[PDB]
Amino acid sequence: REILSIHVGQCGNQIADSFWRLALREHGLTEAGTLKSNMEVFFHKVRDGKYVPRAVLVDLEPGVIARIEGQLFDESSIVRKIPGAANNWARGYNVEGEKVIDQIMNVIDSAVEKTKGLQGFLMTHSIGGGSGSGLGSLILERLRQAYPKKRIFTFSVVPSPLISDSAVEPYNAILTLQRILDNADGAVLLDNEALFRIAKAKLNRSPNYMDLNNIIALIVSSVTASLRFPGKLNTDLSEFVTNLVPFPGNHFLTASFAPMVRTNFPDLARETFAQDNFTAAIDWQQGVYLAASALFRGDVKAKDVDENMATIRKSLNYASYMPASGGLKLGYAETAPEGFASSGLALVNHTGIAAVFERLIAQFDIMFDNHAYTHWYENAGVSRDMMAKARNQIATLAQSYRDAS
Amino acid sequence: KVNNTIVVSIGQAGNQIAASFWKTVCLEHGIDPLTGQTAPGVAPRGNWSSFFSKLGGSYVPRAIMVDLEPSVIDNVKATSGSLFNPANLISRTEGAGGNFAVGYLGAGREVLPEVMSRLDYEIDKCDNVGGIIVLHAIGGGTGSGFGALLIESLKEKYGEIPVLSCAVLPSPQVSSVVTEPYNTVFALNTLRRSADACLIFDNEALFDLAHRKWNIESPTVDDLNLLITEALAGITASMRFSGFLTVEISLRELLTNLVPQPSLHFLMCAFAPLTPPIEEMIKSLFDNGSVFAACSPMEGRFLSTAVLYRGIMEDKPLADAALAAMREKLPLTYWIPTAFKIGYVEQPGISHRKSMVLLANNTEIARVLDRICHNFDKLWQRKAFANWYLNEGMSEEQINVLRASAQELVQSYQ
Ligand SMILES: Nc1nc2c(ncn2[C@@H]2O[C@H](COP(=O)(O)CP(=O)(O)OP(=O)(O)O)[C@@H](O)[C@H]2O)c(=O)[nH]1
Ligand SMILES: Nc1nc2c(ncn2[C@@H]2O[C@H](COP(=O)(O)CP(=O)(O)OP(=O)(O)O)[C@@H](O)[C@H]2O)c(=O)[nH]1
Repeated sequence: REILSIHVGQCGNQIADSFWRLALREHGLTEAGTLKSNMEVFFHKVRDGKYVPRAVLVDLEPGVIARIEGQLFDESSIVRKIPGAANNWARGYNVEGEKVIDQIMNVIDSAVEKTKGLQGFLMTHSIGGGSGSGLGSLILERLRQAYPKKRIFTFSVVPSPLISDSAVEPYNAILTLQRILDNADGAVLLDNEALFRIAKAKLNRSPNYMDLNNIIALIVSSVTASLRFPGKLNTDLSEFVTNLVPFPGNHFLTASFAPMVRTNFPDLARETFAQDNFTAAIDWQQGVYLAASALFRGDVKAKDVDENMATIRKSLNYASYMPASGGLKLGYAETAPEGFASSGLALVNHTGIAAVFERLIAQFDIMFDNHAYTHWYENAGVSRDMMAKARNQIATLAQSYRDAS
Repeated sequence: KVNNTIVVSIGQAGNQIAASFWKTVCLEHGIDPLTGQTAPGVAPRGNWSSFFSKLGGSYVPRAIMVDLEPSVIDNVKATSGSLFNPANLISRTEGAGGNFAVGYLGAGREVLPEVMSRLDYEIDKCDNVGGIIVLHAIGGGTGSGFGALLIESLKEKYGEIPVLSCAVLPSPQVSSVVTEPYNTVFALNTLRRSADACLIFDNEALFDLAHRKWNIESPTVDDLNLLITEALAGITASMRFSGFLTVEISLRELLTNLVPQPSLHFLMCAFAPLTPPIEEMIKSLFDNGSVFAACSPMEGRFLSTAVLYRGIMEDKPLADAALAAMREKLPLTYWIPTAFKIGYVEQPGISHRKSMVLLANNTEIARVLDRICHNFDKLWQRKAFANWYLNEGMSEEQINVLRASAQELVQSYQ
């Protein structure tokens, strides 16, 4: 019952920013850690008012970590590394990754050596970067091989379909998703344009990344809500692995939070499992649900949760191997985020997230055949053969989803 | 600390563009350019250490100026004061005079050790250099010759360091030196061999961009270098500003995003808005004449474009959707589907509260060089002006190799 959070990259670090901005007052503390329901799973005991979130903000070209420290973290565990991230996965893996992995894993095993008992890791990053992609992949590699009995969860922002912020980001995405496969037993994928449209629906003016990462932060908070807010029908990360991962390598999740508030519970539950409310733009029409976890929290009523079966027997489409009334991991938590009397999270193992994967595949299917940006990898130590086999693994995973329909 | 970048300026156009560039960058930071000292009570705006140094102290630019004639260095000192370190400024007497070989084999060899000693001094004060911006005009003599020698010596000594060149091409409206084709091709060979990137300007495009689209009946060269300076400020703001919404882009980051192939490293630049100090602004960034090179890139083929917005961002989903819609009617390489790096900077420029800079890789730029090569077809079909090239130290077969390398570049693009 302890969480070590890993934050690599600018996107992952802003996700972490918003994540603790809401997690601190979700337990009644300010952003700086001052006191204004076992909340010690995320936080280490340092001072009676300062409950320190032990999360490593390791990131090449730090830049943003300065504005992170301006909300107080543990300054010893985090590092503002010498810059030079670029958007190269190999540059975060073996060029400058090899000169930071010893220090970051010394920090990590010092953080977990003082742990009474650990459940796993929740890493927030973006697969499309160069720091959060390559450094995250290296951390996954040397963290699975160090603690094979622990359960790494990755909250990765997949690059947007409509427009791109990096010109080599599908290379990075695929060659980090391969490491997420080979090194983690759980993954929640985030898509940016879905977050933009959700925040457009939620608010009345134009949002930005801070609102998107607030939504992502609500997602991550409700992921572990049943673990740190013990009510009835508790949920654990081991339970997430057991009942959301039907096959050994199929552990990529799409997440929706509701509402977007003294709302009527049927509306909250039917809008929680809404095809347009999920935070990753995945394939719903042709896709089906493998394993949906409904984690409701706050002013939730057990009969209300269990009687909202209209949205499951009407809107939710399941695979052939799951029972019609099954496919639900139900969870109750006594505490919901503020502004919500009762709120809900849908964590779905779904076929349509493979569509997410395949769009990166599509980009890789046009770049590798044209020798597009591969010299940036070859001169950095990552050859074309390992990129090809990483894409082969990712395509096999997407085909596993397509076969699991 | 942030990844560093030194801007070495060679030749007259390079030195004057450097003067204007550090002027506008300093006044973006809130630093007086004519003095080099920070404004009291005001902190530097953004990551100063990328392009500057607190020399004890003063926020001095990390700029090296070499020119084989005293006039340009003296004029830059007059227009800039104590902004640049005099140790960074190296001058000779006779000049190169449109002769590449003086800067390559001649006074260039004599001036090389002092320039490289100063460059080693500056890089030893760098935390992590991730780019060297060579501000020069390859049409000129000193610029071409010592830019070639300097980038060759960098790649001989260093080579982990990205090199972004910012070269001013000869104008197709008029030539300023008749040996501009010689100098341009001779420096272009070493740019393809040694420089990891090259940014291309052209005076005629900036003239038509600042004549009717700046409401000046006839701009000076100061407006030319000011437009180039707005371009460079927008480009380096990614290397210069960091924060939450803004994404930090190193020059190696901008290189890895903008240079797909090792020989495909020549970039066009454009600026918006084209108004004296949104969708119409989106298209203003992407007009056929908005690029800072006398050519039409919209019949070309954008390899990859760094679109760097800077300013207040009140339409982030709307502007992302506008960029996505604009991408549909632009010529993009199929083999780079992710050909957009949408860089954001919260802080705008000083001239505008809302600006964007296009920094694109386009095949069109090659045909630009092709016309210079066409001009090279005039000076060597009859063996003209090449007596001093041969006498200064170079050889005819070497020059044929250089021209073949330029043709190899142009054929590598297309
Ligand atoms: N949905 C969100 N996307 C974000 C957020 N922050 C960044 N991004 C986007 O994620 C995408 C890539 O993430 P990053 O480049 O920041 C990951 P990283 O820092 O490791 O890249 P480098 O430092 O350049 O190596 C890009 O589109 C960013 O604009 C965010 O808070 N939410
Ligand atoms: N945008 C700007 N372009 C300039 C400026 N000065 C010159 N140029 C352009 O540079 C081109 C000529 O290159 P230069 O002679 O200035 C370079 P260099 O001093 O190395 O030549 P030599 O003295 O013959 O050795 C010409 O097209 C000019 O229009 C300037 O201040 N700004």
